[PDB]
Amino acid sequence: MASMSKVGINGFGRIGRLVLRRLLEVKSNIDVVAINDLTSPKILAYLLKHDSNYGPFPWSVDFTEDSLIVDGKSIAVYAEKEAKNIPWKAKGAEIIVECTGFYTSAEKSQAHLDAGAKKVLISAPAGEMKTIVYNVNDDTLDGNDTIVSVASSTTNCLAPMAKALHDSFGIEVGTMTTIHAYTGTQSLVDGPRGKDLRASRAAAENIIPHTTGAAKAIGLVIPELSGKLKGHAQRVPVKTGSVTELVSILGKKVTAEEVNNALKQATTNNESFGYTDEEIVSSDIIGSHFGSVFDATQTEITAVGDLQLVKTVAWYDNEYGFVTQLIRTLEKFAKL
Amino acid sequence: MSKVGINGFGRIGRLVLRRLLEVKSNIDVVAINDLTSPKILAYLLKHDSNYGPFPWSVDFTEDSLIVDGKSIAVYAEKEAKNIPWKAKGAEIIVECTGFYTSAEKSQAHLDAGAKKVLISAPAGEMKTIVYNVNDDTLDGNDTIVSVASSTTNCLAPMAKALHDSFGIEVGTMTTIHAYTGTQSLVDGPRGKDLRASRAAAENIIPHTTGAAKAIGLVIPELSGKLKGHAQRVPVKTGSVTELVSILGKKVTAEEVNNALKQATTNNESFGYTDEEIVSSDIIGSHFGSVFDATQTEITAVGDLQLVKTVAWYDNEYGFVTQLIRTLEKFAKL
Amino acid sequence: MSKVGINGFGRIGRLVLRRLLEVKSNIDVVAINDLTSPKILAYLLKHDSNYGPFPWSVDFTEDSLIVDGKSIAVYAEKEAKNIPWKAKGAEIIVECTGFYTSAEKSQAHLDAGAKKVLISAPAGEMKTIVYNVNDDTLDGNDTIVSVASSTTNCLAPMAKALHDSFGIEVGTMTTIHAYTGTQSLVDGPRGKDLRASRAAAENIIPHTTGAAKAIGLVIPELSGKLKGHAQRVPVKTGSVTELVSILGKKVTAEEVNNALKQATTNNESFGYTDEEIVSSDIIGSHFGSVFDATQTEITAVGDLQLVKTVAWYDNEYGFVTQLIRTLEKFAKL
Amino acid sequence: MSKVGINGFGRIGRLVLRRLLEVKSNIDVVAINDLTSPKILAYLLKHDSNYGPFPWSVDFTEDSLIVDGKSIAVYAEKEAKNIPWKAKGAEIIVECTGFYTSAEKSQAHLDAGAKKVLISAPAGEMKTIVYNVNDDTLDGNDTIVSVASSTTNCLAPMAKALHDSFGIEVGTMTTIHAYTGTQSLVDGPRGKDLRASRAAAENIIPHTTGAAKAIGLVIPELSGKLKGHAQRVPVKTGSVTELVSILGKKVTAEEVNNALKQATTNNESFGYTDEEIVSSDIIGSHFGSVFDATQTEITAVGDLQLVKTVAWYDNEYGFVTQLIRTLEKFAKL
Ligand SMILES: NC(=O)c1ccc[n+]([C@@H]2O[C@H](COP(=O)([O-])OP(=O)(O)OC[C@H]3O[C@@H](n4cnc5c(N)ncnc54)[C@H](O)[C@@H]3O)[C@@H](O)[C@H]2O)c1
Ligand SMILES: NC(=O)c1ccc[n+]([C@@H]2O[C@H](COP(=O)([O-])OP(=O)(O)OC[C@H]3O[C@@H](n4cnc5c(N)ncnc54)[C@H](O)[C@@H]3O)[C@@H](O)[C@H]2O)c1
Ligand SMILES: NC(=O)c1ccc[n+]([C@@H]2O[C@H](COP(=O)([O-])OP(=O)(O)OC[C@H]3O[C@@H](n4cnc5c(N)ncnc54)[C@H](O)[C@@H]3O)[C@@H](O)[C@H]2O)c1
Ligand SMILES: NC(=O)c1ccc[n+]([C@@H]2O[C@H](COP(=O)([O-])OP(=O)(O)OC[C@H]3O[C@@H](n4cnc5c(N)ncnc54)[C@H](O)[C@@H]3O)[C@@H](O)[C@H]2O)c1
Ligand SMILES: O=C[C@H](O)COP(=O)(O)O
Ligand SMILES: O=C[C@H](O)COP(=O)(O)O
Repeated sequence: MASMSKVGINGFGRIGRLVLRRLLEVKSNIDVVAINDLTSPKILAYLLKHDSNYGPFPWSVDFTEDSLIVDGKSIAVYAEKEAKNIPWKAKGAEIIVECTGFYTSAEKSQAHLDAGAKKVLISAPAGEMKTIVYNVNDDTLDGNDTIVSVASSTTNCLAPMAKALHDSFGIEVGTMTTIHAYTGTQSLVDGPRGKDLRASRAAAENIIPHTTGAAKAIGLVIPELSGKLKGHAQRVPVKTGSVTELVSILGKKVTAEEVNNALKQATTNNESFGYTDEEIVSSDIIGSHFGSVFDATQTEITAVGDLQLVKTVAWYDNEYGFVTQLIRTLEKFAKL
Repeated sequence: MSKVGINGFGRIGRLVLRRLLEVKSNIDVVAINDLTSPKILAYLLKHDSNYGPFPWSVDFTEDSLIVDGKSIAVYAEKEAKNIPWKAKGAEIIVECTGFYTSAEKSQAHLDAGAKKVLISAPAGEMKTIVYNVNDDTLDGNDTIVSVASSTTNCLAPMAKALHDSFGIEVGTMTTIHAYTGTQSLVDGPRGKDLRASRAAAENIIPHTTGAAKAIGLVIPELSGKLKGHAQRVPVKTGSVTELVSILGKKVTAEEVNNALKQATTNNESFGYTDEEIVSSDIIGSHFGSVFDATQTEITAVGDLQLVKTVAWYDNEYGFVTQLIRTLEKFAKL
Repeated sequence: MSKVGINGFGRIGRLVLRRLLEVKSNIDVVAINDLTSPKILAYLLKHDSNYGPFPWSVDFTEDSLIVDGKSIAVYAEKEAKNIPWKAKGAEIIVECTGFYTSAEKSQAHLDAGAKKVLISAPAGEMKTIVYNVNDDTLDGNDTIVSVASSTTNCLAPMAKALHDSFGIEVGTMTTIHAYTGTQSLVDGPRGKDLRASRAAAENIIPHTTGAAKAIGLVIPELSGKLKGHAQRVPVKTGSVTELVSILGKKVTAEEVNNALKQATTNNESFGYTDEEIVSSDIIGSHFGSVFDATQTEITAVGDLQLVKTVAWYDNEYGFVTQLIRTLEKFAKL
Repeated sequence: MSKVGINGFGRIGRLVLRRLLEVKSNIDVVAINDLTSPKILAYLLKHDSNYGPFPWSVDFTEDSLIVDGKSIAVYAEKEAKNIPWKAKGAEIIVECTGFYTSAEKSQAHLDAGAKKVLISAPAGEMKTIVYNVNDDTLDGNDTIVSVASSTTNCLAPMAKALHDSFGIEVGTMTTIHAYTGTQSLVDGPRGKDLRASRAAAENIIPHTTGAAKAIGLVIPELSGKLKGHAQRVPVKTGSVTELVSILGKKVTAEEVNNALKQATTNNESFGYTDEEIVSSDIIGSHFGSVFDATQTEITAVGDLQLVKTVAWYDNEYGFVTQLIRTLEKFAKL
């Protein structure tokens, strides 16, 4: 009848918790049987139940000394720093959803397979492996894949828009800036944050320039654009909800309307990628069930003779919206 | 001339006084006009959420402020024609209310006893000055002038240099900009601008600006060659402008930055930094604009080249420092 | 009965409609009056910075909103006496503008052909209702009624519960309160209240509230026995109230917590928690007040005892749940 | 003993150095220990989100900072017992990591060859010091001492004045407190304080503090007579403490305020205001506490009387000014 794959989550963080929320929301056939993090079940249960961005959890949440009990289903809880020591076989976890931020390579995520898992989907960029943005390149997946990435939230915002432009007009070259909600990689107060000096600064009190590979590594998702895009971010003080701008030279001359029509078609019957003509703002994207929502109000054609710059803008809930992509990619990946 | 009125003792109006005092200008602020009591303008001048305690004594009477022992009269006239500028002999008006941003509207100050007007904002087709870019275009004959937006003072110095070094054939800007008094505290009507109605401290808010569209008033060769907009975000002040240009020659990142370093050298209006700074590091800047070499980006594919150049600006104090520079000169011609 | 008009389609006005459709009220909102166009009101209704998108369809015409298929008139009359309520037979007016907070002012809606008025704010010495504290004082002869402030709906059930069980001999209240529309986005005049002139999202701002001073309107036996104020702080919504009381009885923490839990049992207005919640956990509460057992504190030396009790409340939606409970009762009398 | 080491070059550690140079102290900071490179510490000192550019020059080598042209050694030892303090002769350690908050734990600094420790936080039953309250208790043979929290530095001088003038029979404190490094940028594990795991800049978060409970260490006669806790809120620094006391005498507001004014006179640690300030007006304060006459409140029902007294504090820089006063005395015993 139905494919009932068994899933473990490594890192029950902002993304790891929303992975469970979303799986339950869509009545997915996957069963989350295990969770690994660095803390007790009490603390994970508190964090699951009460959420500063998405509000109370829509299901019952309890804990024992070794487990979460979520809508009456037990989920084992482990606390292993090192993934080779995670006992994934004890509850039969075959596809690990890897969200700790510390295993973003084939060699590192390998430890999940040494531990007895069968596959791993990485919730972040992970070098030169298969990297999937759903409804842009998920067809490249097949039965032989064992470690896969879904890139960043910014790649999931960028890829759909860039794909549509490429397919319709060509992109000669382009540059991206995402005005991006602050995340857990930043700092609450001015203090050391590894090697990235700017990341050390109080994230709710500054505009902080910040580097991102969403553009530079786009060719993993859209091969014909390898080397053609660059970009960065500015981290700003909103808790989630992000916007991505892109300034392109296209392969032909365009009008605003024409760009917008082409994107509209591309969003039609597309559960991953949305369209809006409304004068929305970042908080309106919070809880979005898209990876990306193209905003036709922000389209801008600048032109002098045959020279033409095209600016296109796309919103994304870098938290929940990404996660809806991650889950779509996970449902497909899990049944191969 | 050295007798000045401030109309609109707001964020910008109060800082104007602070900067004049700070640089010991031989300009005298003799009179102020807002919509409220001297007691409230005193509290506001004395206590600033962004820049701290006023660095001088502030006291009030029923009809005036006492600021470093100097009397400044305070009027509450909604309409500019009703302001008794003549009373204390106010010659040049610094227009910081937002309601008199045209030649015809700011004319009301002239009709009321003033000679010149300097508008703290874009003001249509009018002489519009970024200091150390086109301040040489001002003469004795000028009565009413503008110093554009803070965004224009960030963008213009950067644009001048790029144009002079390499030429800009076309370009589009985005300013990631601190929230201002034109936005809302809570979701609620704010004229026809739908986005401006949204809670400014809890949102990234796209917002129009003509800093790029009206750049031709400041840099005539760039007329019609630029476009842009803003993203208002939740910082109280401190902003940053990104320009993506197609230039007139091939360039390297080192090449772009050296030309900027050059243009910023002995330039009290336009600074340079190669440090990994952030918006709060720009608060209290004495520049109109600070080009940031660390964010320079060349995207090249063949013939085709895109060039991202980024400058910081304190949209409040920094802009003001440009406004005084422009004012001091305007008062002498 | 049945048919309702809203004056002031703001934070509270909009949420009134949302709570009404959420609970599938027989009450029918037939007209809305504000100062702006249907387009803007539609935009604001569709898109909410604190509760997300509106759960129903929202469209408009030049003179109306169309919400979940149902047409609702929009009027733009600044003086209540001119609102044409008789056109759609608006009987009960929900007064959420903040400009008609007295019997004298709100009776204008009656002059405009409404039958009753429910004011969403304190409004002097008139009937004043916190649901499930004193809604039993309502009768068929009440024509103008207040539901006080959000802060009042927070404090009252906490204080009733204390008064009944142990007695409050004297007390003082402090609410750490989300910022509102009455405060300032940037430093600038906000009437005569100096502190409210300061930037709401960048400051802790002391603020007066009448919630405790006027508590005798809801709990007569406490009249004149409480005082209090607010420290307005940078959260968009969600608030918390501390009451420090001298009781008429020696108590333990557990004893105080049992009495509160009993008072919250089967109480749709008044909730209980012993979880380590924070303000955003209350956003979207269906209660006027939620007592927090975790923060209860008994300080004693001999027979001198201080008791601190604390209650959360979503001063936007939580309060509105109370305003709608009051409204549906008002209309069946 | 003019030679000093800093452990924890964080928010407090770095401001400790800012302040010593601000007051031209003859204390000599010779070594710093933390967990990171001199590059990163130099950046953090140069550029500060709350207080802006360091007023003196800042460079670095692969094992040192160079501050105002003067060399400071930089170690990276996570266990204080391994810090080579004898290399450059650091005889007094200013312990600002938060991991050494007891005599047991800070004894390590003495094992590592230093002679005294001054802990920038509460640290159990040890000599704990609020400057201009109990710095008379410091003694030649004290080797490990505390300056408690900044909240203790806000509370204690207010309670001292009240105790001295009227007696405090019993009292309870609530501080409305800026967020700090012990909280979280996003929702996630934060040891075993559940509330501490919550986004600090998007929530009002209750949080325990022993300021009141451990006041007996600073004012022996108030031992056991106070309790309290904090509400952590989204402002970056700048905090306020409320205290509700039952006093030993019957009093008016003018009387309380006048007592407080007398205690603040010529007191470099304890300030006074009747101005209508807000939190950002305390950022940069050179007091440990500034008492605010405007929020004084007497609640009375015959015999019974509650007194609410409120004091501001810059939990970072203000506190630091007290830490430095105490350090300067300590080095001369
Ligand atoms: N905006 C976003 O938040 C966002 C969007 C897209 C992708 N991502 C990616 O997803 C991953 C997680 O992001 P996040 O914001 O949820 O981080 P987070 O800190 O919110 O969550 C990380 C979790 O992992 C745990 N952890 C840390 N090291 C661990 C280890 N060795 N083993 C097990 N658990 C460990 C932490 O306790 C925490 O609960 C990152 O790779 C990030 O780039 C984040
Ligand atoms: N804040 C910035 O970033 C910034 C930067 C550059 C330029 N400006 C420009 O300067 C002007 C003022 O900006 P702001 O941010 O200080 O605005 P603001 O809202 O802080 O201040 C406006 C002031 O003018 C007063 N006012 C309003 N109507 C008036 C009238 N009819 N007569 C007298 N006074 C009146 C208000 O009471 C207030 O004190 C605007 O045109 C704006 O575009 C602002
Ligand atoms: N936000 C809260 O926490 C809260 C909680 C409880 C009660 N209240 C009370 O509810 C009332 C409104 O609060 P709010 O936060 O919704 O205010 P708000 O400013 O969000 O909305 C007021 C609305 O009324 C409109 N308005 C102003 N003058 C008007 C007039 N003459 N005619 C018609 N409409 C007019 C405004 O345009 C706006 O849409 C106030 O009395 C307030 O005390 C507010
Ligand atoms: N910020 C305030 O409001 C405030 C006020 C008064 C007292 N304090 C106290 O002072 C101390 C520090 O507070 P803060 O806000 O500066 O914290 P912080 O996190 O900003 O500073 C801590 C510093 O210590 C370093 N550190 C951590 N572990 C270490 C170790 N094992 N060895 C050496 N260095 C280490 C960190 O890298 C960081 O630079 C705490 O005890 C705190 O209670 C803080
Ligand atoms: O305590 C007062 C109310 O809850 C909110 O008041 P306001 O919205 O009128 O400022
Ligand atoms: O009140 C200030 C305290 O001393 C600081 O507590 P903290 O350890 O959370 O910074």
